[PDB]
Amino acid sequence: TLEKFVDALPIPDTLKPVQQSKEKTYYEVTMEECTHQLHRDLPPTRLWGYNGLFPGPTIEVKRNENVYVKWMNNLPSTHFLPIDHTIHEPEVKTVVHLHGGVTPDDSDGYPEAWFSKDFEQTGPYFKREVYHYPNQQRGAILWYHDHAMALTRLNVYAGLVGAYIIHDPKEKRLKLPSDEYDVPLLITDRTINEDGSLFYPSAPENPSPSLPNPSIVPAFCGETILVNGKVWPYLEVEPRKYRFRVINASNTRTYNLSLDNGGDFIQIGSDGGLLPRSVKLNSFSLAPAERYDIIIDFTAYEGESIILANSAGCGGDVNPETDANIMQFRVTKPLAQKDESRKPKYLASYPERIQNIRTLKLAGTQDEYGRPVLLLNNKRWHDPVTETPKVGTTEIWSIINPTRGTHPIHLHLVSFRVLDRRPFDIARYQESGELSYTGPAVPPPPSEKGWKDTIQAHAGEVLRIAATFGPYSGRYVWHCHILEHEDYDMMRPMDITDP
Ligand SMILES: [Cl-]
Ligand SMILES: [Cl-]
Ligand SMILES: [Cl-]
Ligand SMILES: [Cu+2]
Ligand SMILES: [Cu+2]
Ligand SMILES: [Cu+2]
Ligand SMILES: [Cu+2]
Ligand SMILES: [Mg+2]
Ligand SMILES: [Mg+2]
Repeated sequence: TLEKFVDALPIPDTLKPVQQSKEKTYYEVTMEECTHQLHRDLPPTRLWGYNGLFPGPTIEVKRNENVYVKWMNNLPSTHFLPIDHTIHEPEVKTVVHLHGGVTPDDSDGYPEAWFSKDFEQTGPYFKREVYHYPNQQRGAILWYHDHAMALTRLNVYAGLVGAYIIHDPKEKRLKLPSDEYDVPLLITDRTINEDGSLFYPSAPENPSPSLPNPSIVPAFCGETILVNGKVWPYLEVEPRKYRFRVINASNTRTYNLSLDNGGDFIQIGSDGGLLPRSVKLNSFSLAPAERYDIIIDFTAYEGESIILANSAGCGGDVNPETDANIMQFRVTKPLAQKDESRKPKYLASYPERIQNIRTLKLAGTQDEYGRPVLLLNNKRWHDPVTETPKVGTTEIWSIINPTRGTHPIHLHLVSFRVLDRRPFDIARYQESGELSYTGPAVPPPPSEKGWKDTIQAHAGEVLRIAATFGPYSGRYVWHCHILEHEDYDMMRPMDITDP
Protein backbone atom coordinates (compact mmCIF):
# COMPACT_ATOMS: atom_id res chain seq x y z
CA THR A 1 0.00 0.00 0.00
CA LEU A 2 1.01 3.66 -0.39
CA GLU A 3 3.76 4.91 1.92
CA LYS A 4 2.26 7.06 4.67
CA PHE A 5 3.27 10.61 5.49
CA VAL A 6 5.53 11.51 2.56
CA ASP A 7 3.41 14.34 1.11
CA ALA A 8 3.04 17.73 2.77
CA LEU A 9 -0.56 18.78 3.57
CA PRO A 10 -1.84 21.17 0.92
CA ILE A 11 -3.52 24.32 2.24
CA PRO A 12 -6.05 25.39 -0.40
CA ASP A 13 -5.58 29.00 -1.38
CA THR A 14 -8.35 31.43 -0.40
CA LEU A 15 -10.50 32.29 -3.35
CA LYS A 16 -10.15 35.83 -4.65
CA PRO A 17 -13.27 37.75 -5.64
CA VAL A 18 -13.99 38.92 -9.20
CA GLN A 19 -15.32 42.09 -7.67
CA GLN A 20 -15.59 43.42 -4.15
CA SER A 21 -17.12 46.63 -2.72
CA LYS A 22 -18.11 47.57 0.80
CA GLU A 23 -21.52 46.24 0.13
CA LYS A 24 -21.21 43.27 -2.22
CA THR A 25 -18.69 40.51 -3.08
CA TYR A 26 -18.85 38.61 -6.36
CA TYR A 27 -17.12 35.26 -7.07
CA GLU A 28 -17.02 33.02 -10.13
CA VAL A 29 -16.15 29.32 -9.75
CA THR A 30 -15.93 26.84 -12.63
CA MET A 31 -16.13 23.06 -12.28
CA GLU A 32 -13.35 21.57 -14.41
CA GLU A 33 -11.94 18.12 -15.12
CA CYS A 34 -8.34 18.12 -14.05
CA THR A 35 -5.39 15.96 -13.05
CA HIS A 36 -3.61 16.01 -9.76
CA GLN A 37 -1.22 13.67 -8.08
CA LEU A 38 -2.74 12.34 -4.87
CA HIS A 39 0.47 10.73 -3.59
CA ARG A 40 4.21 10.94 -4.33
CA ASP A 41 4.22 7.48 -5.89
CA LEU A 42 1.14 7.76 -8.16
CA PRO A 43 0.58 9.04 -11.66
CA PRO A 44 -1.80 12.06 -11.69
CA THR A 45 -5.49 11.20 -11.07
CA ARG A 46 -8.40 12.43 -13.24
CA LEU A 47 -10.62 14.52 -10.94
CA TRP A 48 -13.47 17.00 -11.09
CA GLY A 49 -12.58 20.13 -9.14
CA TYR A 50 -13.94 23.61 -8.40
CA ASN A 51 -11.60 25.85 -10.40
CA GLY A 52 -9.78 22.62 -11.30
CA LEU A 53 -8.56 22.13 -7.76
CA PHE A 54 -9.23 19.27 -5.28
CA PRO A 55 -10.39 20.30 -2.79
CA GLY A 56 -11.79 23.50 -4.19
CA PRO A 57 -10.55 26.86 -3.10
CA THR A 58 -11.36 27.92 0.48
CA ILE A 59 -13.86 30.76 0.48
CA GLU A 60 -13.61 33.18 3.41
CA VAL A 61 -16.35 35.62 4.19
CA LYS A 62 -17.44 37.81 7.07
CA ARG A 63 -20.73 37.53 8.86
CA ASN A 64 -23.27 39.71 6.95
CA GLU A 65 -21.00 39.96 3.90
CA ASN A 66 -23.30 40.16 0.91
CA VAL A 67 -21.89 37.40 -1.35
CA TYR A 68 -22.82 36.25 -4.84
CA VAL A 69 -21.21 33.17 -6.51
CA LYS A 70 -21.69 32.21 -10.14
CA TRP A 71 -21.11 28.39 -10.11
CA MET A 72 -20.43 27.11 -13.64
CA ASN A 73 -20.15 23.70 -15.15
CA ASN A 74 -17.18 23.28 -17.54
CA LEU A 75 -17.13 19.50 -17.11
CA PRO A 76 -17.30 16.94 -19.89
CA SER A 77 -20.65 15.66 -21.03
CA THR A 78 -19.97 12.12 -19.80
CA HIS A 79 -19.06 10.94 -16.34
CA PHE A 80 -15.95 8.88 -15.61
CA LEU A 81 -17.51 7.06 -12.67
CA PRO A 82 -20.26 4.40 -12.94
CA ILE A 83 -23.81 5.77 -13.29
CA ASP A 84 -26.74 3.56 -12.33
CA HIS A 85 -29.58 4.54 -14.68
CA THR A 86 -32.23 2.77 -12.61
CA ILE A 87 -32.40 4.85 -9.46
CA HIS A 88 -34.24 7.94 -10.74
CA GLU A 89 -31.45 14.31 -20.02
CA PRO A 90 -27.77 15.08 -19.84
CA GLU A 91 -25.71 12.39 -18.12
CA VAL A 92 -23.67 14.98 -16.16
CA LYS A 93 -25.73 17.35 -13.96
CA THR A 94 -24.38 19.62 -11.26
CA VAL A 95 -25.58 22.04 -8.65
CA VAL A 96 -23.68 23.54 -5.70
CA HIS A 97 -25.02 23.49 -2.14
CA LEU A 98 -23.46 25.57 0.57
CA HIS A 99 -23.74 23.13 3.46
CA GLY A 100 -24.80 25.05 6.51
CA GLY A 101 -25.67 28.23 4.56
CA VAL A 102 -28.60 30.29 5.80
CA THR A 103 -29.54 30.75 2.19
CA PRO A 104 -32.63 31.79 0.21
CA ASP A 105 -34.23 28.67 -1.25
CA ASP A 106 -33.34 29.55 -4.88
CA SER A 107 -29.65 29.76 -3.93
CA ASP A 108 -29.51 26.65 -1.73
CA GLY A 109 -28.57 24.15 -4.48
CA TYR A 110 -31.81 22.16 -4.67
CA PRO A 111 -31.09 18.74 -6.17
CA GLU A 112 -33.48 19.34 -9.12
CA ALA A 113 -32.06 22.85 -9.84
CA TRP A 114 -29.16 21.18 -11.63
CA PHE A 115 -27.46 22.34 -14.81
CA SER A 116 -25.41 20.67 -17.47
CA LYS A 117 -22.35 22.03 -19.24
CA ASP A 118 -22.64 25.79 -19.76
CA PHE A 119 -26.24 25.78 -18.40
CA GLU A 120 -27.24 24.23 -21.79
CA GLN A 121 -29.87 22.03 -20.14
CA THR A 122 -31.34 22.58 -16.62
CA GLY A 123 -33.53 20.84 -14.14
CA PRO A 124 -37.21 21.64 -13.29
CA TYR A 125 -36.30 23.90 -10.35
CA PHE A 126 -33.44 25.77 -12.09
CA LYS A 127 -33.91 29.52 -11.69
CA ARG A 128 -30.66 31.41 -11.44
CA GLU A 129 -27.04 31.23 -12.56
CA VAL A 130 -25.74 33.45 -9.76
CA TYR A 131 -26.35 32.30 -6.18
CA HIS A 132 -26.84 34.71 -3.29
CA TYR A 133 -25.41 34.08 0.17
CA PRO A 134 -26.22 36.87 2.62
CA ASN A 135 -24.24 35.14 5.37
CA GLN A 136 -26.59 36.49 8.07
CA GLN A 137 -25.57 33.80 10.55
CA ARG A 138 -23.13 32.79 13.24
CA GLY A 139 -19.45 32.40 12.40
CA ALA A 140 -18.86 28.76 11.52
CA ILE A 141 -17.16 26.24 9.31
CA LEU A 142 -19.35 25.59 6.27
CA TRP A 143 -18.48 23.67 3.14
CA TYR A 144 -19.71 23.50 -0.43
CA HIS A 145 -20.27 20.45 -2.58
CA ASP A 146 -22.24 19.04 -5.47
CA HIS A 147 -25.86 18.13 -4.76
CA ALA A 148 -27.29 17.03 -8.11
CA MET A 149 -30.30 14.63 -8.07
CA ALA A 150 -29.15 11.00 -8.01
CA LEU A 151 -25.52 11.93 -8.75
CA THR A 152 -24.36 13.39 -5.49
CA ARG A 153 -22.36 10.37 -4.37
CA LEU A 154 -20.53 10.38 -7.74
CA ASN A 155 -19.97 14.11 -8.15
CA VAL A 156 -18.66 14.50 -4.61
CA TYR A 157 -16.37 11.44 -4.87
CA ALA A 158 -15.03 12.87 -8.11
CA GLY A 159 -13.67 15.85 -6.11
CA LEU A 160 -16.42 18.57 -5.98
CA VAL A 161 -15.90 19.68 -2.31
CA GLY A 162 -14.47 22.85 -0.71
CA ALA A 163 -14.42 24.75 2.58
CA TYR A 164 -16.31 28.01 3.25
CA ILE A 165 -15.50 29.86 6.47
CA ILE A 166 -17.68 32.54 7.97
CA HIS A 167 -15.71 34.88 10.21
CA ASP A 168 -17.64 36.88 12.85
CA PRO A 169 -15.48 39.94 13.73
CA LYS A 170 -16.99 39.95 17.25
CA GLU A 171 -15.32 36.59 17.89
CA LYS A 172 -11.88 38.29 17.50
CA ARG A 173 -12.25 39.21 21.14
CA LEU A 174 -11.53 35.53 21.98
CA LYS A 175 -8.05 35.68 20.36
CA LEU A 176 -8.34 32.20 18.89
CA PRO A 177 -5.53 31.04 16.64
CA SER A 178 -5.84 32.74 13.23
CA ASP A 179 -4.36 33.44 9.84
CA GLU A 180 -1.57 30.90 9.12
CA TYR A 181 -2.42 29.02 12.39
CA ASP A 182 -6.01 28.40 11.28
CA VAL A 183 -6.15 25.50 8.84
CA PRO A 184 -9.02 23.61 7.20
CA LEU A 185 -8.76 19.80 7.15
CA LEU A 186 -11.08 18.22 4.57
CA ILE A 187 -10.99 14.45 5.08
CA THR A 188 -11.98 12.20 2.14
CA ASP A 189 -11.49 8.42 1.78
CA ARG A 190 -10.82 7.07 -1.68
CA THR A 191 -9.85 3.88 -3.43
CA ILE A 192 -7.18 4.43 -6.03
CA ASN A 193 -6.04 2.03 -8.75
CA GLU A 194 -2.34 1.39 -9.36
CA ASP A 195 -2.50 3.63 -12.42
CA GLY A 196 -3.73 6.57 -10.32
CA SER A 197 -7.34 6.41 -11.47
CA LEU A 198 -10.14 6.62 -8.99
CA PHE A 199 -12.07 3.49 -8.24
CA TYR A 200 -15.77 3.64 -7.39
CA PRO A 201 -17.74 0.36 -7.38
CA SER A 202 -20.10 -0.43 -10.23
CA ALA A 203 -21.93 -3.17 -8.33
CA PRO A 204 -22.49 -4.19 -4.71
CA GLU A 205 -21.63 -7.70 -3.29
CA ASN A 206 -25.10 -9.27 -3.92
CA PRO A 207 -24.68 -11.72 -6.82
CA SER A 208 -28.32 -11.58 -8.03
CA PRO A 209 -28.55 -11.85 -11.83
CA SER A 210 -31.42 -9.31 -11.73
CA LEU A 211 -29.15 -6.31 -10.94
CA PRO A 212 -28.59 -3.49 -13.31
CA ASN A 213 -25.03 -2.79 -14.32
CA PRO A 214 -23.86 -0.46 -13.07
CA SER A 215 -25.75 -0.71 -9.80
CA ILE A 216 -25.73 1.68 -6.88
CA VAL A 217 -24.19 0.34 -3.68
CA PRO A 218 -25.37 0.81 -0.11
CA ALA A 219 -22.12 2.24 1.27
CA PHE A 220 -18.60 3.00 0.12
CA CYS A 221 -15.51 2.43 2.32
CA GLY A 222 -12.33 3.71 0.67
CA GLU A 223 -8.97 1.90 1.02
CA THR A 224 -6.98 5.07 1.56
CA ILE A 225 -7.54 8.32 3.55
CA LEU A 226 -6.79 11.73 2.14
CA VAL A 227 -6.63 15.15 3.75
CA ASN A 228 -6.88 18.21 1.60
CA GLY A 229 -6.39 16.11 -1.53
CA LYS A 230 -3.26 14.09 -0.50
CA VAL A 231 -3.05 10.56 0.78
CA TRP A 232 -1.86 10.27 4.38
CA PRO A 233 -0.08 13.64 4.43
CA TYR A 234 2.15 15.32 7.00
CA LEU A 235 1.82 18.86 8.32
CA GLU A 236 4.88 20.60 9.81
CA VAL A 237 3.73 22.75 12.74
CA GLU A 238 5.36 25.13 15.21
CA PRO A 239 5.25 24.29 18.98
CA ARG A 240 2.16 26.38 19.70
CA LYS A 241 -1.65 26.46 19.36
CA TYR A 242 -3.36 25.86 16.04
CA ARG A 243 -7.03 26.00 15.03
CA PHE A 244 -8.20 23.27 12.64
CA ARG A 245 -11.47 23.36 10.81
CA VAL A 246 -12.18 19.61 10.51
CA ILE A 247 -14.68 18.61 7.77
CA ASN A 248 -15.78 15.03 6.94
CA ALA A 249 -16.21 15.23 3.16
CA SER A 250 -16.34 11.42 2.74
CA ASN A 251 -19.24 9.59 1.10
CA THR A 252 -19.99 7.05 3.83
CA ARG A 253 -17.08 6.73 6.29
CA THR A 254 -17.24 7.87 9.91
CA TYR A 255 -13.95 8.66 11.64
CA ASN A 256 -13.21 8.42 15.34
CA LEU A 257 -10.20 10.62 15.80
CA SER A 258 -7.44 10.75 18.44
CA LEU A 259 -3.84 11.90 18.75
CA ASP A 260 -1.38 8.95 19.08
CA ASN A 261 0.67 10.80 21.72
CA GLY A 262 -2.27 11.07 24.11
CA GLY A 263 -2.70 14.80 23.47
CA ASP A 264 -6.22 16.28 23.69
CA PHE A 265 -8.27 18.27 21.19
CA ILE A 266 -9.96 21.35 22.53
CA GLN A 267 -13.30 21.60 20.69
CA ILE A 268 -14.46 25.19 20.33
CA GLY A 269 -17.14 24.75 17.62
CA SER A 270 -19.65 22.44 16.02
CA ASP A 271 -21.50 22.66 12.67
CA GLY A 272 -23.45 25.71 13.69
CA GLY A 273 -20.67 27.78 15.26
CA LEU A 274 -18.91 28.12 18.57
CA LEU A 275 -19.98 25.92 21.42
CA PRO A 276 -21.12 27.66 24.56
CA ARG A 277 -18.09 26.23 26.37
CA SER A 278 -14.96 24.57 25.01
CA VAL A 279 -14.62 20.80 25.50
CA LYS A 280 -11.40 18.92 26.19
CA LEU A 281 -11.54 15.67 24.27
CA ASN A 282 -9.31 12.64 23.95
CA SER A 283 -11.31 11.41 20.91
CA PHE A 284 -14.38 12.38 18.84
CA SER A 285 -16.69 10.78 16.26
CA LEU A 286 -17.02 12.63 12.89
CA ALA A 287 -19.67 11.33 10.49
CA PRO A 288 -20.17 12.53 6.90
CA ALA A 289 -20.70 16.34 6.75
CA GLU A 290 -20.07 16.96 10.42
CA ARG A 291 -17.60 19.74 11.28
CA TYR A 292 -15.43 20.13 14.37
CA ASP A 293 -13.67 23.42 15.04
CA ILE A 294 -10.72 22.40 17.31
CA ILE A 295 -7.59 23.80 18.88
CA ILE A 296 -4.58 21.50 19.17
CA ASP A 297 -1.80 22.82 21.42
CA PHE A 298 1.58 21.59 20.21
CA THR A 299 3.50 23.77 22.73
CA ALA A 300 4.62 20.79 24.83
CA TYR A 301 5.43 18.50 21.87
CA GLU A 302 8.41 20.19 20.28
CA GLY A 303 10.20 17.76 17.98
CA GLU A 304 7.38 15.21 18.11
CA SER A 305 5.69 13.38 15.28
CA ILE A 306 2.02 12.84 16.16
CA ILE A 307 -0.45 10.70 14.21
CA LEU A 308 -4.04 11.83 13.82
CA ALA A 309 -5.40 8.28 14.23
CA ASN A 310 -8.78 6.72 13.43
CA SER A 311 -10.41 3.89 15.31
CA ALA A 312 -13.79 3.67 13.55
CA GLY A 313 -14.32 0.74 11.21
CA CYS A 314 -16.00 1.06 7.80
CA GLY A 315 -17.24 -2.33 6.57
CA GLY A 316 -14.89 -4.01 9.11
CA ASP A 317 -12.21 -3.13 11.72
CA VAL A 318 -9.57 -0.54 10.89
CA ASN A 319 -6.30 -1.75 9.47
CA PRO A 320 -3.40 -0.26 11.51
CA GLU A 321 -1.32 0.24 8.36
CA THR A 322 -4.05 2.03 6.34
CA ASP A 323 -7.38 3.49 7.47
CA ALA A 324 -6.28 3.63 11.11
CA ASN A 325 -4.25 6.63 9.93
CA ILE A 326 -5.33 10.05 8.78
CA MET A 327 -2.32 12.31 8.79
CA GLN A 328 0.84 13.20 10.78
CA PHE A 329 1.72 16.39 12.62
CA ARG A 330 5.53 17.13 12.79
CA VAL A 331 6.29 19.68 15.46
CA THR A 332 9.55 20.68 13.83
CA LYS A 333 8.87 24.13 12.45
CA PRO A 334 10.77 26.77 14.41
CA LEU A 335 8.45 29.07 16.40
CA ALA A 336 8.24 32.18 14.22
CA GLN A 337 6.80 34.63 16.84
CA LYS A 338 5.50 34.27 20.36
CA ASP A 339 2.09 32.54 20.51
CA GLU A 340 -0.38 35.26 21.54
CA SER A 341 -3.44 33.08 20.80
CA ARG A 342 -5.75 31.79 23.58
CA LYS A 343 -8.09 28.88 24.15
CA PRO A 344 -10.91 30.38 26.25
CA LYS A 345 -13.28 27.98 27.99
CA TYR A 346 -16.18 30.44 27.90
CA LEU A 347 -16.98 31.03 24.27
CA ALA A 348 -20.59 32.04 23.66
CA SER A 349 -23.99 32.54 25.29
CA TYR A 350 -27.14 31.04 23.80
CA PRO A 351 -30.29 31.69 25.98
CA GLU A 352 -37.97 28.27 22.99
CA ARG A 353 -41.72 27.54 22.87
CA ILE A 354 -42.44 24.39 20.88
CA GLN A 355 -45.24 24.79 18.29
CA ASN A 356 -45.29 21.29 16.92
CA ILE A 357 -43.66 17.92 17.31
CA ARG A 358 -42.85 15.55 14.53
CA THR A 359 -42.10 11.80 14.56
CA LEU A 360 -39.93 10.47 11.78
CA LYS A 361 -38.96 6.88 11.25
CA LEU A 362 -35.84 5.80 9.35
CA ALA A 363 -37.24 3.06 7.18
CA GLY A 364 -36.26 0.66 4.38
CA THR A 365 -37.87 -1.20 1.48
CA GLN A 366 -36.52 -3.41 -1.34
CA ASP A 367 -36.73 -2.44 -4.98
CA GLU A 368 -37.81 -4.67 -7.85
CA TYR A 369 -34.25 -6.01 -8.13
CA GLY A 370 -33.97 -6.91 -4.47
CA ARG A 371 -31.70 -4.01 -3.48
CA PRO A 372 -32.21 -2.12 -0.24
CA VAL A 373 -33.74 1.36 -0.54
CA LEU A 374 -33.40 3.68 2.42
CA LEU A 375 -36.33 5.98 3.21
CA LEU A 376 -37.33 8.88 5.48
CA ASN A 377 -40.69 8.16 7.14
CA ASN A 378 -41.41 5.49 4.50
CA LYS A 379 -41.79 8.09 1.78
CA ARG A 380 -39.90 8.59 -1.52
CA TRP A 381 -38.14 11.76 -2.69
CA HIS A 382 -40.92 12.40 -5.23
CA ASP A 383 -43.86 11.88 -2.90
CA PRO A 384 -45.78 15.05 -2.04
CA VAL A 385 -44.02 17.04 0.66
CA THR A 386 -44.86 16.15 4.28
CA GLU A 387 -42.31 18.08 6.36
CA THR A 388 -43.98 21.41 6.21
CA PRO A 389 -43.07 23.46 9.30
CA LYS A 390 -44.28 27.07 9.44
CA VAL A 391 -41.78 29.90 9.23
CA GLY A 392 -40.62 31.27 12.58
CA THR A 393 -41.87 28.22 14.52
CA THR A 394 -39.98 25.71 16.62
CA GLU A 395 -40.46 21.95 16.36
CA ILE A 396 -39.12 18.88 18.05
CA TRP A 397 -38.28 16.18 15.56
CA SER A 398 -38.16 12.68 17.06
CA ILE A 399 -36.07 10.62 14.76
CA ILE A 400 -36.58 6.93 15.35
CA ASN A 401 -33.89 4.63 14.00
CA PRO A 402 -34.75 0.87 13.92
CA THR A 403 -32.10 0.09 11.28
CA ARG A 404 -28.79 -1.61 12.08
CA GLY A 405 -26.62 1.47 11.40
CA THR A 406 -26.07 5.10 12.23
CA HIS A 407 -27.44 7.77 9.88
CA PRO A 408 -26.09 11.35 9.88
CA ILE A 409 -29.24 13.37 9.37
CA HIS A 410 -28.90 16.85 7.87
CA LEU A 411 -31.51 19.56 7.60
CA HIS A 412 -30.90 22.39 5.21
CA LEU A 413 -31.20 26.09 6.14
CA VAL A 414 -31.32 25.69 9.92
CA SER A 415 -29.16 24.71 12.79
CA PHE A 416 -30.78 22.92 15.75
CA ARG A 417 -30.18 21.76 19.30
CA VAL A 418 -29.97 18.16 20.52
CA LEU A 419 -32.38 17.21 23.32
CA ASP A 420 -31.62 13.56 23.96
CA ARG A 421 -31.19 10.09 22.64
CA ARG A 422 -32.90 7.00 24.05
CA PRO A 423 -32.62 3.29 23.23
CA PHE A 424 -35.71 1.32 22.32
CA ASP A 425 -36.60 -2.28 21.53
CA ILE A 426 -36.33 -2.62 17.79
CA ALA A 427 -38.31 -5.89 17.40
CA ARG A 428 -41.23 -4.60 19.47
CA TYR A 429 -41.29 -1.40 17.47
CA GLN A 430 -41.04 -3.29 14.17
CA GLU A 431 -44.03 -5.59 14.83
CA SER A 432 -46.31 -3.17 16.71
CA GLY A 433 -45.07 0.33 15.85
CA GLU A 434 -44.99 1.00 19.59
CA LEU A 435 -42.06 2.65 21.29
CA SER A 436 -40.73 0.78 24.29
CA TYR A 437 -37.54 2.02 25.96
CA THR A 438 -34.69 -0.21 27.03
CA GLY A 439 -32.98 2.43 29.20
CA PRO A 440 -32.94 6.05 30.37
CA ALA A 441 -32.55 9.18 28.17
CA VAL A 442 -28.99 10.16 27.38
CA PRO A 443 -28.66 13.92 27.35
CA PRO A 444 -26.29 15.38 24.72
CA PRO A 445 -22.57 15.47 25.51
CA PRO A 446 -20.86 18.85 25.77
CA SER A 447 -19.86 18.58 22.05
CA GLU A 448 -23.57 18.67 21.19
CA LYS A 449 -24.74 21.40 23.54
CA GLY A 450 -24.38 24.06 20.85
CA TRP A 451 -25.75 24.15 17.31
CA LYS A 452 -25.69 21.27 14.87
CA ASP A 453 -26.86 20.79 11.28
CA THR A 454 -25.79 17.18 10.77
CA ILE A 455 -26.50 14.70 13.60
CA GLN A 456 -25.75 11.04 14.25
CA ALA A 457 -28.98 9.05 14.74
CA HIS A 458 -27.66 5.83 16.25
CA ALA A 459 -29.16 2.35 15.67
CA GLY A 460 -31.87 1.38 18.09
CA GLU A 461 -32.32 4.86 19.50
CA VAL A 462 -34.77 7.76 19.33
CA LEU A 463 -32.94 11.05 18.77
CA ARG A 464 -34.81 14.25 19.54
CA ILE A 465 -33.75 17.59 18.10
CA ALA A 466 -35.24 21.09 18.41
CA ALA A 467 -35.14 23.45 15.39
CA THR A 468 -36.52 26.93 14.64
CA PHE A 469 -37.50 27.04 11.00
CA GLY A 470 -36.36 30.27 9.34
CA PRO A 471 -35.44 33.00 8.79
CA TYR A 472 -36.52 32.26 5.21
CA SER A 473 -39.45 30.38 3.83
CA GLY A 474 -39.47 28.21 0.77
CA ARG A 475 -38.55 24.80 -0.52
CA TYR A 476 -35.54 23.07 1.07
CA VAL A 477 -34.57 19.40 1.79
CA TRP A 478 -33.51 17.13 4.59
CA HIS A 479 -31.71 13.83 4.24
CA CYS A 480 -29.17 11.34 5.46
CA HIS A 481 -25.66 12.55 4.52
CA ILE A 482 -24.27 9.12 3.72
CA LEU A 483 -24.33 9.88 0.03
CA GLU A 484 -25.07 6.33 -1.01
CA HIS A 485 -28.26 6.56 1.14
CA GLU A 486 -29.13 10.11 0.08
CA ASP A 487 -29.22 9.06 -3.62
CA TYR A 488 -31.50 6.04 -3.01
CA ASP A 489 -33.62 7.36 -1.54
CA MET A 490 -33.11 8.87 1.89
CA MET A 491 -33.92 12.49 1.03
CA ARG A 492 -37.15 14.49 1.26
CA PRO A 493 -38.26 17.99 0.43
CA MET A 494 -38.91 20.30 3.45
CA ASP A 495 -41.20 23.27 2.87
CA ILE A 496 -40.99 26.13 5.30
CA THR A 497 -44.38 27.76 4.76
CA ASP A 498 -45.52 31.36 5.22
CA PRO A 499 -49.06 32.73 5.30
CL1 LIG B 1 -2.62 33.42 16.05
CL1 LIG C 1 -17.37 6.63 15.80
CL1 LIG D 1 -37.11 32.45 12.26
CU1 LIG E 1 -23.67 18.61 2.66
CU1 LIG F 1 -26.89 21.06 3.50
CU1 LIG G 1 -28.15 6.79 6.04
CU1 LIG H 1 -28.33 18.39 1.33
MG1 LIG I 1 -1.84 29.76 1.93
MG1 LIG J 1 -42.77 -1.18 2.85
